[PDB]
Parts: sequence; C-alpha cells; structure tokens
Amino acid sequence: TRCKLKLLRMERIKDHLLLEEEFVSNSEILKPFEKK
Amino acid sequence: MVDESDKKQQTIDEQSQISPEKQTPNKKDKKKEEEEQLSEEDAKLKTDLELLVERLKEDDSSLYEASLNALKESIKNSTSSMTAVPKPLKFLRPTYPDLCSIYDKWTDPNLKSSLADVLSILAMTYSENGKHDSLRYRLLSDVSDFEGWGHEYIRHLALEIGEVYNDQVEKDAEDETSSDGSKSDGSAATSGFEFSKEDTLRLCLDIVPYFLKHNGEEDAVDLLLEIESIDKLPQFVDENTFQRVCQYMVACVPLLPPPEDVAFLKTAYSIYLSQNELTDAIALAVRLGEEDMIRSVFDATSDPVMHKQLAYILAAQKTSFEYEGVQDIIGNGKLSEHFLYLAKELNLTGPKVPEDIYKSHLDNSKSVFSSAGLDSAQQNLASSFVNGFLNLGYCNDKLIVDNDNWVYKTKGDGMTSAVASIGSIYQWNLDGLQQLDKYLYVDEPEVKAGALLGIGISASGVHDGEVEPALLLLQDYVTNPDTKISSAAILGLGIAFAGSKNDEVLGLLLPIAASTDLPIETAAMASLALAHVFVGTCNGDITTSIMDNFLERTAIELKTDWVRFLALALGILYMGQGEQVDDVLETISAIEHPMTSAIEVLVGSCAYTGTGDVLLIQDLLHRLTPKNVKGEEDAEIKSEEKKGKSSDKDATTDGKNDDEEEEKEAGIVDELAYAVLGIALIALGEDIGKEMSLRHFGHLMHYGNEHIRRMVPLAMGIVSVSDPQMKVFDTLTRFSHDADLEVSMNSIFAMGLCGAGTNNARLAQLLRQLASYYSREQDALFITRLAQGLLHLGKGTMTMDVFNDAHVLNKVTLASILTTAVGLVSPSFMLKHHQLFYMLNAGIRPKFILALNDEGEPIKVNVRVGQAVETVGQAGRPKKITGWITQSTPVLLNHGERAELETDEY
Amino acid sequence: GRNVTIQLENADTGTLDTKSVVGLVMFSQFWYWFPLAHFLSLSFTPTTVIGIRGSDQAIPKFQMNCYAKEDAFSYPRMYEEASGKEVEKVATAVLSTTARAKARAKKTKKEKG
Repeated sequence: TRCKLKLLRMERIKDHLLLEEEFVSNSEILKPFEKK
Repeated sequence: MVDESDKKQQTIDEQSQISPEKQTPNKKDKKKEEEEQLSEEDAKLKTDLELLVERLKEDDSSLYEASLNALKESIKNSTSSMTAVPKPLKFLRPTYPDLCSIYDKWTDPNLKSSLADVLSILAMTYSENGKHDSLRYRLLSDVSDFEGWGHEYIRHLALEIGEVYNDQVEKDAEDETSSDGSKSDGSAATSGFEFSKEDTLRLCLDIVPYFLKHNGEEDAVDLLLEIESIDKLPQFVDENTFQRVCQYMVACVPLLPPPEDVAFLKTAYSIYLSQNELTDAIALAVRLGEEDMIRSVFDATSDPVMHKQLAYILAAQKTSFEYEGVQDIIGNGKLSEHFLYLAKELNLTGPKVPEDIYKSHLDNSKSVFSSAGLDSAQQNLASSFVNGFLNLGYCNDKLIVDNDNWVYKTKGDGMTSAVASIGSIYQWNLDGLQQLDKYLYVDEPEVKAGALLGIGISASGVHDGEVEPALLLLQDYVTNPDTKISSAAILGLGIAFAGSKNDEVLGLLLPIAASTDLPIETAAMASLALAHVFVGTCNGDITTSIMDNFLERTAIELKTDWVRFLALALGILYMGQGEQVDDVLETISAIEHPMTSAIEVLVGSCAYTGTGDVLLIQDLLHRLTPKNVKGEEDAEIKSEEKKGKSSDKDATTDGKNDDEEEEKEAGIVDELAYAVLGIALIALGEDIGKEMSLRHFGHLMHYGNEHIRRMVPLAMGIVSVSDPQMKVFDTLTRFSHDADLEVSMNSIFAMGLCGAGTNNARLAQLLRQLASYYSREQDALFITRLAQGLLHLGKGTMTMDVFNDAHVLNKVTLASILTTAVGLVSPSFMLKHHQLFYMLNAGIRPKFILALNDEGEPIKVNVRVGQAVETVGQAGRPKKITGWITQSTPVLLNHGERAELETDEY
Repeated sequence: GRNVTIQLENADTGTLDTKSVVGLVMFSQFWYWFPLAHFLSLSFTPTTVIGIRGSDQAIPKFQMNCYAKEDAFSYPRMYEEASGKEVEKVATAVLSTTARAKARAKKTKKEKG
C-alpha cells in the first residue's frame, strides 16, 4: 500500500529527468559528421 | 419527493423503502419559506440525524443518488438562512455527510472537484464550536458497526488532507487557495486534526502519514508528537506503536528540505528515547552526529539496570559496531564511573572485542599462505602487493613475510607499496607489527615511508582500546623533514584512530604540511588526514583547511593533480551533514576561478544533500552544459580546462549517491535505473564522456550499495573489456567484492584469463589482474563493505580512498594508497552476557532484490542458518531473531542491522 | 540597389514609354534561350527629383518640405538574405533545445522547495 506510494514518487521524477536529458544527449545539434 | 407535503414525519415510513426523502423538503423548503420554521426544524433535527445512520447501514449507490436532489444545494446561505444565529449553524451538521456521499461512493468526477471547496468550509466553521468534532466522533468510534462509517470517515479526513496540501502547492496557501478555501491553521481546524489522529492511529495505518507528507512541514509532526506520546502504551502496547513510528517517519522524511529534513529525525529520535526500545534510537544518534544526543541515549540505556547484565553490554556493543568510534569514547566514562568492571567494558565499547571475535573466525575459514601473481617486469611488483590484497583482514602469512628476499626484489616506488601491503596481511590487529618495524630502520627512504603507511593500516583494530597507540610510533616521522616519509606517516594517523576524536589526534595534526613551501604533491595529505577525523560526526567545517586550499591552488595551478588532491579532500571532510556545508559554500564561491568551479561542484554535492528536490535536478543541468558547448561549435590554460570537465563528470555520480544513502531504499533501485539508461545517453553525447563515465560507474555501483548485483555488474564488465580504461575494473570489483565468491567467482575467470591472453601492455595487465584477484577472497575470508556498522549506507571514512583515486589518472604512486581497504564486517553471534561466540540460529533471506522493502522491516520468511555468518550486502542483509526454543525475547531487535544478536534467554 | 522602379507609360502625357515595352516582350521569352533574360534591364527607369542649379548643370544641395508620414517612405533596409539567415537560425536551434532540457525540471521543483 504505502510501500507502493513511496516508489511512485521516485519513478515519476526518474522518467521526467531522463526525457529532458535525452534531447541534447541523443544530438539535435551534436550532429557528429566529422571525418570518421 | 421534493414535495412540500413530504416534509411530514408521517411519510418517513412510506418513503423509506425507496430511500428516505423526508429530509429533502424538510431542510430545503421549510428553511426558505419561514424563519419560524428554522426553530421548528430544530425539534425535527433529532429525527433527521437518525435517518443518516439508517442510510449508512445499507451502503449502496442507489440510496444516495435517490435521496439527494436538493439536499446538495441547501446548506446555509443557499436558502438565505442565518436568522437566529444558532439554528442554521446546527443545520450544517446533517447536510455535511450528505455531500460527502455523492462526491465519491456513487462515482462522479465533476462533483469531486466542485464540492471539494464547499465541504471544507462547513467542517472548519462548525469545528470551532466543536460540534463538528461530535458529528465526526460517532462514526469514528463505531458504537453502531456498519459498512457506511468505514467510507464516511475516510471522506472527512480526505478533505483535511486537502487543507494542508494548500501550503505545499502555492505560497498563497490558506483560504486563498480555493481547492478547499479553508486555512491550514486557525482556532477551529487544528482541534479537528488532533482529534481525528488519536482515533485513527487505532483504525488505520496509512491515513496518518498521508496528512504528514502532504503538509510538508514539521507542524504536522508536532501535533502527532504529543498524540503518540499519549497513545504509546494504553491504546496499543509499546512494541506495536513503536512499529507505527518507524513506518511514518521514513515515508514523510526524504521529501522535505534540509532545515526540516533534520527536524523529522529529532522528533523521531525523541519518541524512540521515550519508548523502552533504544535499539532504533542509537541509530538516529549516529545520523545527526550531535555529541549531545549520543550522550543522552547511551545513559538512558545504562541507568535502568545498575549491574552489568544485558544492560551495559547492549550499550557498549551498539556503540562498537559503528567503527567511526566516535560513540565509543562518549560511552566510556559513564561505564567507567560505575565500575562493575573497568576493563571489560572499555574493551567491549572499544574495538578490542571486534579484533578478538575475528580471531576465532579465521580458524574456521582457514588460515592461508596463498599468493597469486606472476614473475618478471611490472608483474614482479604486482605479485607482492597482491598477496596482501588476497590476505584480507587478520591472517597468518607470517613465514612468507619473514623472507626479506621478496621485499627487496620489488623495484622503485613499488618497494613502498610492498611494505604497506604486509600491513594488509595484519589488517585489523596489532600482532604483526614486528615485521614492519624492521623495515622502518633499514635501507631506502622508500621502505621507511612504506613501513609507516602499513603500520597505519594494521593499527586500525584500535582507536579506543588505547592499547599500543598509533600516536607513539607516528610522531617522530612528522619531524623528519623528508617529504615522502612524513606523508605516509601523517596519513597513517588519520586511518588508525579513524573517525574517533582524541586529544592525541588533534595535536599531532595541528601543524599541517600543506603549503606552497613544499610544491610537492605529497604535502596535500595533511588536509586529507583531517578529513578522517571530522567524518562520521557533525563537521566543524574547519576553516584551516579552506585557507590552505586557496593558497596553494592559486599559487601553482600548473599541476592540476596537486590541487585535485586538495579539492576532493575538503569534499570528504564535509560528509555527514549538509547544513553547515551550505554556509562555507559561500566562502569558497567568493573567490572565482575555472579552478574554483571544480571545488563548487564537489562541495555542492555534500551541501545540497537533505533533499532530492534540488540536489538531483542541479547535477544534471551541469551534466548538460559540456554537450551544448561542443554542439554549438559543430554547427596553465590547459590545466584549467581539464579539471573542469573531469570534476563535472565525477560530481554527477557523487550527488546521486548522496541522495540514495540518505533517502529511502526505493531511491536506490530508482537512481540505478536512471543510471544505466544514462550510459547510452552520455556515450552518444561525447567521446570524453564515454571514457570517464566508465570509471565512476563502478564507483556508483559500490557507493550507492545497489540491491541488484546479478545482471547489471556483469553487463558492464563485459562491455568494458573492449572499451578503453581498465581502471573501471578496479572500482566495479569492490562492489563485486562485498558478496564474495558470487559476483567475483565470475570476475576472476572471465577478466583474469582474458587479461593475460590479450596482453599488449603490462601496465594494463597490472590493472586487470589486481582487480580480479582482489575481488575474490579465499574461501570467504573477511569482506570490506561500505557499511560503518548499523548504517549500511553510512558515510565512509577509510573507504573514500576509492573516491579520491578513481577520479585522478592511474599511477605507480597510487598503488601504495590502494592497499588501504579498511572496514571489515563482523560475524553475527548470539550473545547474552557471557559472550559465547557464534549464533544459536538466526534468519537470513538471501533472495533480496525487492524495491518495496523501504520501511526497514525484515522479510520475515528467511531461511534458517545455525552457522555464524558475515553480513552479505543486499543478499544476506535481512535479519530475524530466532531463538525461541529456550524461550527468549529480543533485547536487541534487528532491523536487518549488521549488529550481533542479543537476547534474554530464560 | 533598390533605386529603380518599372514605368509602364509616361504618366504626364498618357503615352507609352516605348523602350520599356520592347524590354518586356523580349524578357518573357527565355525558355528557348536563357540570355534573352537580360532585356529586362532596359525597363528599369530610375526615380528621383533632381534639382538643377541654373543652367550650370550642377546639383545643388538643398532640401524640400514633404508633408508625409516618415515610416511610409523609410529607405528600405539591407536584407538579411540566406547567409544571414543560416547564422541566426542555427543560433536559435542551439538555444531552443538547451532551454527545454532544463526548464521543465527546474520549474516543477522551483517553487515547491
């Protein structure tokens, strides 16, 4: 019950954080196109 | 129906099949039509109240839908009634449950939002008279037992949760937040919370922490405090309520900001002290680190029984386990004043008894002279060192050591690391001093430095026995001005007395060698030596170290490595609280350099600890910025750039760890889950992030003390055979080490065979072989875990050698330091009062991976073992007391605690 | 250089400017032979009031009052063109990604703590 609630709070800030990070990280401007 | 002839009490009966609807025109039309009829409605008020009880006897949606048709509209100011100020006020009481019914029990979303406001006023206004208290009370206490009350009482309190949440959501708070539109604190609402809480500690286990956390304040736990202290024995037994407290506090506490995060712990500590069980309470005393608090609990344990019995033994052992040793010194003097025995108590508070129990254990695990390592080149150096690592803890390897051949056969700086590692054979024990002393007098400057470092490593088994002090040996070599000799020696002092505060330690270290006068890297070790002392207890955040960091950093910044040593040291010193680390964060930030900002991030990681709200987000805005600078370009000066980039990567993992240790166990799985996805993201993002991140990832796994120890470590290791960096093997393997011959059985075969095979540089070979051999422990010889004692997520004191040196480039000078790995793990023995070694029986559950244990309540299934056993990280940890055969009660009640057992055997 | 306008006819006498018309017919045809395109040149006529001081044939510097709205007859700008656009666009692309990768997390926790 309660044990389950404690976990919800963490799972919803992990997803959010990741999603935002991801834009940059994947690229969107990084655009490797160097010689290799 | 709504008719103005259904007002009568004649039609109670005829109606009541369908649903009572006598009430409907009785509080609607009569109120409007005449105000003589409000007084008439008062005489009818008694009938109307009993109808509510009848409609809660049979709980069905039909008889709530059907009853109300306009009881919902009419409340007080609907009908423009306010006449005789008393009458409509008493008429709030019947219409209040009415609304609650149509909000939820017949499911309807719109009514939840809209009437959330209406309802909260009605409760606030009438609770001031204290006659809403009385309406609530008759369903709370269930004198008449039915289904109705069980959902009605939930509603009343659902609304209160609404009222305190208004503080959290907006600064406007109070009335001005109209989700309720009723203040969080008044002279009518407060008297409602308390009354509800007393009754509902009995009826529910989970509505009470709901109110606590959404309030997001210590105002919620003050009202609870007084309530719990009333409810503690009479309503339900001391042990059962004690369970309720430990649940409640851990749910509310991770959320809250740093000044109040601590406040919830002071309230919990004080509850625990009051209740008979102080086993939990001693734990809380470690966390705050206030000297005052350890004195209070410790005395509370000793004062009830004026003879040694269970009482003095219990007090002593609880302090012992924390091998910070800060507690031990505090506890001795109370015990020594009584003088039942002076010596046995001092020994048992002190770490002397922890040395002795291990001696018994070794015999079983079997004393080995076993060595691993190969001849020739840079492996000739290795093999020597490796004998040390393999003979973890106290072990007989006396005869191998007795040969001077092997020692003098080492070359270079490797000679230094050889003598230090002989200390690691004799780790956690005085005995084996004699071999080291020999080196200290004879040949090379190199082996003199080595002798001193190793004497450090060995003497760790004391800090409050005060039997062969570290200070006796170690003073003299500070005085010898040769930089190498002095450095080994003043670091040594730091390790041996560890966390313990003693006059001797302060006065040795009062002179520091950290200055611009020796540019030498090895002078930095004074401030690092200080860091041991402070940790494990509330920091002074000593200003001496700040002054010398700055001086040396500005003056020489050509050597990045010098100044990195200084920076991480201040960082380590800071562990244990964040509050005063905020204050000095300003001091450093005043002066600014590209160099300063390496410091900003590191000390910040300690500082902002006390919430994940700020901490987690912040160290990810920082991770983002490097990617952005590079992506733009796509579409002395060198020393500055390098430091910035490397520290940022390091600080990112470190912050995650600080968060997980302090906060609940749900956060460990969760951070780890961010972490793994995160690798792909940083590999994509940059070449430089790819290399560096590996090195810290094995340190994330270990410092975080991850639940899961199966699929993830093995994934990472396989992947980095190919990838650059072999320092990732070192960091990772110390996680793999904590459950011996399990994760590491794999490690040895895979890495140790392939490393030898594909060899194309001996330096790499050295790194791979050293990790792979270390990770294994011959037939489960002593393990080194992060756990300090009762803390298993405890702030490390002698295991932060990994934090220091994973960060900086690998070196031959590093190999010496890395022999330190002190923090051994006690067996679990049932003891009473005669200290009879080994356990009778205890439960361990070795199947743990669950992220839904967060209370701290053991998985009580176990599988029963009769052999004494070391406590295995997250694979052995849950601990139940089993000794019911001779009929016993826990005096020390386990919570998965590392602690040895104590029982009262009848 | 934003100084010419194409005249259809002479507006003062209400009669065809001959040179311009012949320009335009020849301009239209260019599918067949692209350098027919150049005849558009002849239709350009410049537009300016030019005072001549006496019969000396020198231009006086003097000024005239003009009752008009300034904004209307502001001298047309230097354009951004494609070159200027790339620089400015790529600058915006950088910022835009970075923004949202930090803003979303920051705003939620800004207030609550």
